[PDB]
Amino acid sequence: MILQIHSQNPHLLDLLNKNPHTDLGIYAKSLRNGQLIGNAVSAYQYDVVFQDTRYSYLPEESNQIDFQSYCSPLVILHICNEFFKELLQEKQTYWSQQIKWLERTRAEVDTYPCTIEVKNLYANSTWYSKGHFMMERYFKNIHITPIVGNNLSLRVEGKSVFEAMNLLSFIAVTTHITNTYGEYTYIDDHFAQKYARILTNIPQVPYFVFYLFIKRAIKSERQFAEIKPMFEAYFKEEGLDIDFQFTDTHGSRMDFIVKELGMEYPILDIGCGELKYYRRFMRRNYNYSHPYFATDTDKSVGDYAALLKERMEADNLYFFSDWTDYEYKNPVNIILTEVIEHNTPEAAEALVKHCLSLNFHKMIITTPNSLFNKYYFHFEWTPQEFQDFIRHCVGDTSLEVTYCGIGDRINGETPTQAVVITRK
Amino acid sequence: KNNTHHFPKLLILVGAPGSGKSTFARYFIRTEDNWVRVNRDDFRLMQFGDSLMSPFYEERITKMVEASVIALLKNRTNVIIDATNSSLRSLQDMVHTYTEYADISFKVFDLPVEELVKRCHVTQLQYTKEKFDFKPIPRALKETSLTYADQDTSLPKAVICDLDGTLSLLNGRDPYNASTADQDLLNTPVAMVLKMAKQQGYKVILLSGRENAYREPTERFLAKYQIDYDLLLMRDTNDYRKDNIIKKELFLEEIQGKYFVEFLLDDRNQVVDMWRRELALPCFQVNYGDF
Amino acid sequence: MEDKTLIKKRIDWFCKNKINAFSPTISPAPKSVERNEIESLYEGILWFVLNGVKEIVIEKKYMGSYCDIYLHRRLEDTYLVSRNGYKINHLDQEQCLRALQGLHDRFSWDGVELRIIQSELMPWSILGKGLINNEFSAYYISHEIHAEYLVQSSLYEKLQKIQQEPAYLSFVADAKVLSAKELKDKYPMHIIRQYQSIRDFKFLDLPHYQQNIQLFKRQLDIFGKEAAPFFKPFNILKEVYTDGREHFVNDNLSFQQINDDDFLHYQFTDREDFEAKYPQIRAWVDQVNQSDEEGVVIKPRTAFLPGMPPAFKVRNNDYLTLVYGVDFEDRLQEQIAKRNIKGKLRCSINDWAINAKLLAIPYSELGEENYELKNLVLDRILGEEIENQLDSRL
Ligand SMILES: Nc1ncnc2c1ncn2[C@@H]1O[C@H](COP(=O)(O)OP(=O)(O)OP(=O)(O)O)[C@@H](O)[C@H]1O
Ligand SMILES: Nc1ncnc2c1ncn2[C@@H]1O[C@H](COP(=O)(O)OP(=O)(O)OP(=O)(O)O)[C@@H](O)[C@H]1O
Ligand SMILES: Nc1ncnc2c1ncn2[C@@H]1O[C@H](CSCC[C@H](N)C(=O)O)[C@@H](O)[C@H]1O
Ligand SMILES: [Mg+2]
Ligand SMILES: [Mg+2]
Ligand SMILES: [Mg+2]
Repeated sequence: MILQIHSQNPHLLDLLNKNPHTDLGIYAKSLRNGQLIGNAVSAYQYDVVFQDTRYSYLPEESNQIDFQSYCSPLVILHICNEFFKELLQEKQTYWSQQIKWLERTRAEVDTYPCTIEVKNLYANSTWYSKGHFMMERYFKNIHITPIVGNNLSLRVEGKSVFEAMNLLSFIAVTTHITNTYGEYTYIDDHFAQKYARILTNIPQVPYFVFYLFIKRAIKSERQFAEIKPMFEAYFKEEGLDIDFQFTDTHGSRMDFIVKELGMEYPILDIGCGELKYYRRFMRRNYNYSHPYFATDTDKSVGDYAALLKERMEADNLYFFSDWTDYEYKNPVNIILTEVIEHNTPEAAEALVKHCLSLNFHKMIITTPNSLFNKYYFHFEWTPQEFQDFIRHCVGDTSLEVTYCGIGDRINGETPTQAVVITRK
Repeated sequence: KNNTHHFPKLLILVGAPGSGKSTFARYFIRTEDNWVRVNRDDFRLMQFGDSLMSPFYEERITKMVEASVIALLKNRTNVIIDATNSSLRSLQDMVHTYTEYADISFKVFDLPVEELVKRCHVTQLQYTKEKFDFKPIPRALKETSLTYADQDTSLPKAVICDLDGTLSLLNGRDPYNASTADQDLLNTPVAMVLKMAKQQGYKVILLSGRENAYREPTERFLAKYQIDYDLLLMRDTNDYRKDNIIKKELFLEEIQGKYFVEFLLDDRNQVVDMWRRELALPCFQVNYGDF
Repeated sequence: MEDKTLIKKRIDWFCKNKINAFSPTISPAPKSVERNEIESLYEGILWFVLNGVKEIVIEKKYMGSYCDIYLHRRLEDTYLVSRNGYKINHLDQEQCLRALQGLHDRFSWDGVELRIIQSELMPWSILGKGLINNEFSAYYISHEIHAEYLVQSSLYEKLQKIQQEPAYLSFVADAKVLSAKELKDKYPMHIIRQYQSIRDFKFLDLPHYQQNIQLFKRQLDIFGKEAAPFFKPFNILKEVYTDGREHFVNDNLSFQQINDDDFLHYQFTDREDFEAKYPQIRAWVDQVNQSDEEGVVIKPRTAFLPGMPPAFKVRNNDYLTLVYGVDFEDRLQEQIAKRNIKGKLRCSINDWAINAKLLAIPYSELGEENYELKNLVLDRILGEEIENQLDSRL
């Protein structure tokens, strides 16, 4: 790893917490196998090198031809929180702070444009499908030069040293969590809340990046809860009320459907590649005593039903294609978690009206939120559209209807919608 | 109907030696999911030998093959079976023995005799006379056609009860020493049948596999729990022949043609079979037998 | 792999496609610490001679992709099978057929239906570009850049100065020579850190480190260039006659027949006149080495001997610079200790022995209802599954 930092600022070397007089302007420290050497080649230019013996960044195990030590976004990640840590402090705490030999605060010395360059970075992902780097879309200061294969070189521009350095670390942490090292792709459990703040120390990171970092980097429900407020507070400052949740929309969904419906009434699964089924005998845990009905137009699903009945565990599973093969005349809980928009449009009203005739106790329906699509990178309803749909088929009857959204919430808008129709 | 309902499968490989059925099966059980192979030849290899044996051994090998297949089929395990058999008397029998337990299927392995003896034997063609048509045969039951025996309905209504282990549980007692039999405990549900039995015109006949020598300790047990009975039929003293033999004699000599048996209550299988299978009479089985 | 349902897929595909051989892993030749050669030409021949194999062939070793050529008489309907079990069909059917008439023209197809011949499909980048790009070129570049920087910059100069100053040395004396886990702690690691981080820096013989990078670059530039498709055929497996009958060739000397007017090699080293003959064979493999080749392959003359492996590969040290790092040349004693070809060899053997068993099924009978085929494939497949877990530099 090789990292040059420029500015025309006279007090650069000051800001980086380094003394140009001390041992020729070198600052050394062991990294892993190891040795990281910071270098004042002058003011106006600092040069971090990372040497290595062997296997500092890619397991000795891999019988591979290893060169991560020379370009892994992680070496950068370390070099930040090990040479330039105070630089990555915080908006308030940094700008308003003394200097070793004061000439006012940081807000006075660090006002000169800073350029920082990486000789060799490695980005093996969708976020660098060749030509360009995906964060270039969202940060105009990032400058890529391809070298070969998945390797590139970085040049980071900033109005301040703080601005520049906090982008490099944003690059490093986003690039790393979206990157496969191949079989050795791994993230420790202490990773989040060692870097989780980098996403909050640069000022226009999109919501999708936060989601990504939550789902790929925060290993423990316990630790998600400790970062959750830092994230949310950041988005408040940026002008968005965002809830955030560890579990992932799906399944965060499946969770909701389970806890709501409960095990006391036989299920009628409407759109099913079978996953809702399994979930309903999570071992004995839910001592599910009833049979279990499923339907689907898909020939493919029709057949898979039977592949479980020739036979693996499909003991109380009854699957039907024609709707007059369903004869069960007792109370049922009933499920529609995609289905209504996956397609079959406005026959969607036909389908659900059919259900409301069927002796049920509780229904749940689910569709994408649409107002959510802004937040990422076969029709689709807004809640007004959806709420209108429920209305004009459940209408004029004595059914109790209750709404709620599932998944991360941004200004009241989740990415998934749900109704719970309860017959009195 | 309308409903889905599945039973395990029995796949009968039918064919000559060298025709490649054991090869298919090795591939099959290794790639399919829930299957167990049963080979007759592998069996007679526990008994050490080349693949024909004493009519004693081969009858015993049959007893084992059948037990195991049923054992597994009952367990919902699919069974492939390596029929060296190949005949018709075998096949049709094979089918009889099995279909009721599972859905039978067939896979033939035909192969030119010029090619067949090139799997190196004994130059001998087999009964391959494409008979029967090897169409798959779903599970069949045969028996809800219950048909008793034509007993003279003039003779007086009567029921029949076993003592040992049916109206009179042992509670530890030695099976063959029914001297201590006045300590025995009452299987009340049976006792309750015999009660309501004699409330209608029914003669209640006790028929027991006890040495007649133990008659006294028995009548004690009976009057102790207030059992209202007409006859008490007992095994001859020093007899010792099997239960069903001595009970059947007892039945034909006494009960038969003098009474009209409305049903019987008994415990052990050996006897239940006789009643049902030989004498063609309704017999209810009170507990589990298999002594 | 092991999912019954999808191995079942793969096999079915192998049957429908009419494939008649698989392929073997090929082991390195056994090492000689004596000769300080990690894969030893000597040892691999000796290995063969002491197992009774006394007629052997030595071919050049082509840096390409393994390709079983199913040459039909109607050239247009030939096909290609990969290293493992799969048909190769993503090349320009013309460009290929064209590169195959060279071979086709060396035969006479009177009553001959088909000739399964194994070859190396060349060059490497036809199937290996991007493995070339993403891995090799990447690894090269990384070191080149790093090397360049250590040459141009003031880093090495400033480190050798501090490594003279009086403050330093004092540290390296009264800590190497004096032993305590608190020989006081000269300011909060402050200098314990810094002075220990220096000296524990790995200097590099910068012209050597460059010359070694250049070796790697050289090697990459021999084998890694693109890419007019062609073939090096090296053994005929079986021929099949319209006649109905087939011919299991089983002669690794079929080489000079099927293309490769390239120098084969052939000794009847019988009763250790090998040892007298070894030095010639060595001199010859050195030409092949001093030429621009990966190296050589040692095979028994009879392609399939029972219990015998199919070949030993013997790659030259320069080329192995592509497999192990730039410093493979230096770390030889290390990397040789590390090497263990038993088990690679074990698989090499079974693979080849299955393969003969596969070839044994007549072409006319490859199909989905041939369960001797199917077991053999599943057998080979389980073998794949095992042999893949090995050093992977073999
Ligand atoms: N399609 C085929 N092509 C070539 N050889 C085959 C083929 N199928 C089976 N064989 C070989 O034929 C020989 C006999 O096959 P197999 O063991 O299946 O006989 P079998 O029908 O089980 O006879 P048995 O009644 O003794 O079990 C085996 O060695 C097997 O490898
Ligand atoms: N003359 C030859 N005879 C046999 N194989 C050759 C020859 N020349 C080149 N080869 C190729 O060499 C391969 C083995 O050498 P190499 O080490 O380059 O391959 P590999 O990718 O490691 O395969 P494996 O791991 O199966 O040995 C064979 O699979 C074959 O493709
Ligand atoms: N009108 C209809 N009646 C029955 N099934 C329908 C239907 N319209 C669509 N479907 C089926 O419903 C399925 C929904 S896919 C939904 C899978 C699951 N609920 C999830 O969480 O992702 C589709 O496979 C589709 O074939
Ligand atoms: Mg890698
Ligand atoms: Mg009894
Ligand atoms: Mg090769």
